Amino acid sequence: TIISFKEHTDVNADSILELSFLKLQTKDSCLVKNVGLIRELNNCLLILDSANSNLYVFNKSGAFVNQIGQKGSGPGEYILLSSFFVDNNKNYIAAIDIAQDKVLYYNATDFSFLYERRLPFSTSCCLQLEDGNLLWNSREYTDSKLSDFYFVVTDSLFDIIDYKMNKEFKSGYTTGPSQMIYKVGTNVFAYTPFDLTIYRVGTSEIVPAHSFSFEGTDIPSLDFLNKTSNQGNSNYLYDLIQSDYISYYCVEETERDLFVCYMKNKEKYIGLYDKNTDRTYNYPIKIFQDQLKVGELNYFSIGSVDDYHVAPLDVLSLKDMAGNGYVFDDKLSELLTISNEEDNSILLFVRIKK
Amino acid sequence: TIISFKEHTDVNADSILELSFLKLQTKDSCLVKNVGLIRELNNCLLILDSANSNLYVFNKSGAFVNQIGQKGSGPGEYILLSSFFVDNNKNYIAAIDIAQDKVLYYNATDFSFLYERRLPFSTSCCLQLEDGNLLWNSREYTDSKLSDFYFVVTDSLFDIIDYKMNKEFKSGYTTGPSQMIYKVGTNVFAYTPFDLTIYRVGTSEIVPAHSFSFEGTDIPSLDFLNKTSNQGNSNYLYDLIQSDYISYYCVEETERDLFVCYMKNKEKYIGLYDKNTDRTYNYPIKIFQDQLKVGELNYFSIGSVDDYHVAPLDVLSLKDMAGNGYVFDDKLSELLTISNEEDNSILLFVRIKK
Repeated sequence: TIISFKEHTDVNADSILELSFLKLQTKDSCLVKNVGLIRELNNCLLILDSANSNLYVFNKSGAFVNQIGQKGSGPGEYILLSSFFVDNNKNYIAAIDIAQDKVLYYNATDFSFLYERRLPFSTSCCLQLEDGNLLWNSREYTDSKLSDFYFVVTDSLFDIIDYKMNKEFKSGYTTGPSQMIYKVGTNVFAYTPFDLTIYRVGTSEIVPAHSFSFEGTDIPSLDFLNKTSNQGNSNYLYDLIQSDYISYYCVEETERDLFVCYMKNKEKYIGLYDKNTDRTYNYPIKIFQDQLKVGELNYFSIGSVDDYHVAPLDVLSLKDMAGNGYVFDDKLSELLTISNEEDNSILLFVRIKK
Repeated sequence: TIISFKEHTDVNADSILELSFLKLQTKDSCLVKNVGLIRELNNCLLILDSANSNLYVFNKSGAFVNQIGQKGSGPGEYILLSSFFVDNNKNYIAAIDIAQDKVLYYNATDFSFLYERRLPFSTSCCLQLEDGNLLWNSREYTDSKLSDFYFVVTDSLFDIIDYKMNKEFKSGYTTGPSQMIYKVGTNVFAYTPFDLTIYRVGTSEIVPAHSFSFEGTDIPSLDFLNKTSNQGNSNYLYDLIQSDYISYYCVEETERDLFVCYMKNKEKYIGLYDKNTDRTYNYPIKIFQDQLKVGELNYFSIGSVDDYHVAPLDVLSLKDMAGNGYVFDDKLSELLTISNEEDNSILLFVRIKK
């Protein structure tokens, strides 16, 4: 049923969470601006830099293994990656290039290029359902039937099996995260920016799994959206941020916990839910990052690793904080002292401790 | 310029042609009903049985090597193959399944399945142009822009580069051969059922290479087609066969010669053109097959092998002819005597001798 988040909590985040840090290796062949998305594969970390659109492979220890494909307009090359996935059998890695309207398939074992196909429709993110069919999101708002739904399930070959979740508010402007589909074991879950509900989505099912409520705020109404968007024609995002409503919200789930980052009154918050105890804890990120002694926490990467939530930290930004006597975490400061000003992000691995 | 075919010729076909025969091996794993299309690849013969839709690999000696994929509705499986091609680099073999609206890619070396994509539009046959782009035929007659052309050139990914050859008469009913695109060296050629002209087709070119004229007959006029087809709605094929016009015509070209099978007044004819001497010879197939001492010659397979035209011969049909004292060719009769009544077709390899 409901996961109620109260505004404040007087419990320190340091006590209820267990931390870990990892330094990513910094070579000319593997420079990283942003850690947009992350996935485990054997004893490696698949990382997508959605700022520069490079797909990299790193090791558990932080060593660079290899790049998956490269940038360019040819076959097997890409311009702007929004997402990727590993098939259930671990044969291929399929990356989605939204700039060139294609899907590129690489080998899951050796990382070489296999083949490329065109995207069947306007979409940014996809995942393989346990039965083998593919769940894609629908980024359409035109005449098309697909424009009246949030997601769509297709077969291996991309022919549409069924359209999923009715989309009332239609617009060219999207507000939520780019990746709004994830896995927990074999089950695939999905969610939308104007419905505080996570649905477990199969080929012939839409069943809610979690619903949220936050004290003193909520998602925008349908009327508020249409008035501030001229029925979908204009960008409501500015007016949305001026209101008391929930501006943005992303969800990452593991076996033990569930983190909910969101925006309200122009400020970033994070709600932690401990599934074992059934307890919620809400923190403004300004408070959250100072309590864990990590300086800045601009965003959480989508994906998790051994049930740990990932958050890349900017080295230079933190080194200046350290230089100004910022009281850092023992293990973070140890890695920060051996890091050059130009080094890639130090990843924060964090979860609810049992 | 023109290749004029006179009705009759009083030169025997036995004198101007050189023959050869090959027996295909007959196992339960490689039963063949029809030899629809044939292509060379290393020292092997790729054969498509378009009657049963099985793609086979045979050896120069006639031994069965392996089947390319198999029949079925799954990934890598097919229902109804119309054509296939080998890429210029000899990496893959791409077969077109018109039943399931997909293209299946297999390995050119080991014959295992690589990947499958959907056909970009209604089409039956394709070939890679020397520059790398793909030439496809257009089997559309609806609203679509592609319905107003005979062929279309697309990139690697299937996006349309340019539409080729204006199609005046539009209909759901097609009269010519299924494969109307071929190679001679690196150049790709194409032709239509109502234009006695072979065009060399590139990405930015339509240049005629050969034009034909036959004594006492011609292709149907545009008016004859529209009257007998109710402006494309009805099947004109019956009325077409009742007329003196050319009912059907297929062309196979090599470096040394060019064979033209066609239909007229309900009877099959064959025009041989010797490029070296610049001489034509026309024969009704009833006369042609008796002159070469081969009994029945129902059809010529599309494709050639070391500049030899291929024609599969039915064993049982010929063995009964032999049983009735038919005066067969020495080498054909030698293979026919060691052939069982149930054995696959004996291929006739024939060309203009130098």
